[PDB]
Amino acid sequence: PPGPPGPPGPKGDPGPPGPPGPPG
Amino acid sequence: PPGPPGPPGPKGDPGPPGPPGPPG
Amino acid sequence: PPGPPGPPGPKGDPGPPGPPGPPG
Repeated sequence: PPGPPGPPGPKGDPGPPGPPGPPG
Repeated sequence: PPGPPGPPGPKGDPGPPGPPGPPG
Repeated sequence: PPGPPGPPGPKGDPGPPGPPGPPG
């Protein structure tokens, strides 16, 4: 029989920078 | 006999966008 | 003989939240 599925892959990168702060 | 575990899975998605920046 | 290697593992988890955006 084929072996078990391998381990979970590496977690993704940190997400994009957030939006600019609100306008004064 | 059973085969060995498969390779590591693919890489994950980028994380969520970050928070809005500080007020000016 | 031992069977074929298993499939690739699950896709990795999403990364963490990104950093704060620029000052408003």
